[PDB]
Amino acid sequence: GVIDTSAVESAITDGQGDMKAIGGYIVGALVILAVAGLIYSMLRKA
Amino acid sequence: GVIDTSAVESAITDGQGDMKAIGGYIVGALVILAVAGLIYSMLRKA
Amino acid sequence: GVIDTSAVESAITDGQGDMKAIGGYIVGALVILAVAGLIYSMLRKA
Amino acid sequence: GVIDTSAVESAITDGQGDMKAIGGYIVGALVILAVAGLIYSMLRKA
Amino acid sequence: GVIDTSAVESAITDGQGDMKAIGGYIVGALVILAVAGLIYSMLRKA
Amino acid sequence: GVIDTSAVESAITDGQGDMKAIGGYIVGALVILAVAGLIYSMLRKA
Amino acid sequence: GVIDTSAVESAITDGQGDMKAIGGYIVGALVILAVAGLIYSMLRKA
Amino acid sequence: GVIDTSAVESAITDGQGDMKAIGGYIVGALVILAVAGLIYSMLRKA
Amino acid sequence: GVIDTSAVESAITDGQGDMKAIGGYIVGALVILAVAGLIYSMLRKA
Amino acid sequence: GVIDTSAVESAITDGQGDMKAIGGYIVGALVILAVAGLIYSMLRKA
Amino acid sequence: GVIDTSAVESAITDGQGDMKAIGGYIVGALVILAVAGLIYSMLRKA
Amino acid sequence: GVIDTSAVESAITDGQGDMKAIGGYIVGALVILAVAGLIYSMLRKA
Amino acid sequence: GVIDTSAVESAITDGQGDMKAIGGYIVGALVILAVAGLIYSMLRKA
Amino acid sequence: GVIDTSAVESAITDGQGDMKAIGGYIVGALVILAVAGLIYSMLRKA
Repeated sequence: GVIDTSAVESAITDGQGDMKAIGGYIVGALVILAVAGLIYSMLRKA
Repeated sequence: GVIDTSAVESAITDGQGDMKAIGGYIVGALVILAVAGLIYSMLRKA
Repeated sequence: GVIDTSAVESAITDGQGDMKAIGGYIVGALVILAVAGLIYSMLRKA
Repeated sequence: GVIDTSAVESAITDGQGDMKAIGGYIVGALVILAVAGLIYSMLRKA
Repeated sequence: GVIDTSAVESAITDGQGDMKAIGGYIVGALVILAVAGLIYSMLRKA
Repeated sequence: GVIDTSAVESAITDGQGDMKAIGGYIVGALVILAVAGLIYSMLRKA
Repeated sequence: GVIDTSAVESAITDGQGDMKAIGGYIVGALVILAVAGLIYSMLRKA
Repeated sequence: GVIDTSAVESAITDGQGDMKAIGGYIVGALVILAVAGLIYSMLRKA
Repeated sequence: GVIDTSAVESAITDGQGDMKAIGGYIVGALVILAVAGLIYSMLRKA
Repeated sequence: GVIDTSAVESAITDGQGDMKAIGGYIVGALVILAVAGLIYSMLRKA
Repeated sequence: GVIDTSAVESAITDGQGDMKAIGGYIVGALVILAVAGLIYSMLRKA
Repeated sequence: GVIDTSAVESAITDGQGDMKAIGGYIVGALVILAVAGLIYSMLRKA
Repeated sequence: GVIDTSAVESAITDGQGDMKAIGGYIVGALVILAVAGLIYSMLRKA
Repeated sequence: GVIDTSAVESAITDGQGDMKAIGGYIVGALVILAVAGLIYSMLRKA
């Protein structure tokens, strides 16, 4: 479970890499909320 | 208990693999709580 | 005590297998405590 | 100490389960403190 | 030392069971310290 | 060292309990620092 | 049972070496669980 | 199994050293997650 | 080496008890480091 | 693996010290983000 | 290595106590950074 | 191997004491990383 | 097999001492893994 | 070899007692390593 097992594990990390990239949406959620708050503050100042 | 025993043990790990995958819900519980806290912080900032 | 004795020993292990499966509750006790601690940490963060 | 002993151990865990449920108050103590801190922060912001 | 000896050994374990129950105070010492640390963290957050 | 030994150990824990209660001052140090920081923030806001 | 017996024992260890290599999956189970816990902690931090 | 056996064991550790170096990706996973969290926090602050 | 030997062993444990009490300084080293870290965190918060 | 092995390990840490120094860029990423946020706040105030 | 050994160990801790006191500079580094940030915030407010 | 053998073993521990002192660099690695993280946090706060 | 036999046994232990010194690499494997884990934790903290 | 032999054996154990006391340094090696690890953890926390 080291030879073809290592290749299968590498293929699963590359394929399971889609879920980590998608989860990046939740992390960018705080940045989107901060940008929306900054836009609301700029609109209130204007 | 090594010949057909090894095949039975492999079949049980593959079938018992459903419980380990389901338990992944408890592990993703911390990530869901962190995402909810980040969303609440973004809503409070907005 | 090898012929019918081996069959009686196999029947006792299969019947006494219920106590080993039940003891699995104590082992899953640490996992349940870890899940409860993770849920409490997520609630505190939220 | 396996037959009626197992039933006595199961009855003691079910009865001793009251102390584990009560201890849940100490774990919910951190969540209550976090909720009180959030309420104090909201009152200060208001 | 098997007949009345077994009854004397059982009586000594039941009587010596008080020391094992009392020692439970030292084990609950870690839980009390964790509860005190959680209460101090909640007070600091408040 | 179980009979009068247990009573001596219980007396030492009750007497050595003064050091654990005194150490509570270091734990309440974080709460005192948080209260001082909150008072300084309130004075700066005023 | 030393001449052809030694060759038969060597052939059995080489053939029975498949079961030891397969058992390596259970040992790599702890490493996989540690990697999953590290990934969950990184996702919670993000 | 000490003469040419030691050379074969040394060659296997040098060749099996590729799997330990590759596993370094999982260890650097926590550092990558911490860097992503720091970048997200910096973007939210900006 | 059981009569006066037991009294000599008891006297050596009572006299060698000074080294175990002194070693308590190394154990209290972790508590002192934790108290210093808590004081530094409180000073940074203030 | 202690004589020339220690010199080889020291040479690898000195050479592998380039990767730790380079990783310092990710740590200085938070400071750069804080400086950019402070510059943006100063520009908004002006 | 218990008699004069204990005195030598006590002398080394008292002499090696200079390095622990000096390391206190790194711990007071966070307090100095917090004081500098508070002074910069007060200057910006003025 | 007890007379001159003990003196040779003592000389080897004193000479091999250089490797234990050098290994102290890896242990001080965690303290250096913590100091760098504290300096980065202080710079971000400033 | 005691005269020249003892000299041959001493020569074999001195020559076979290379394999024990080389095996020291496997023992230092745990220390290298602990150092790598400490470096990864320091990088994650930074 | 029982009369003056017993006195010679007692004198050899008292004289050979120096090697057992010196070996106490290797046993105290684990305690010294644990104290160094605790000091490093306290420095990292500070």
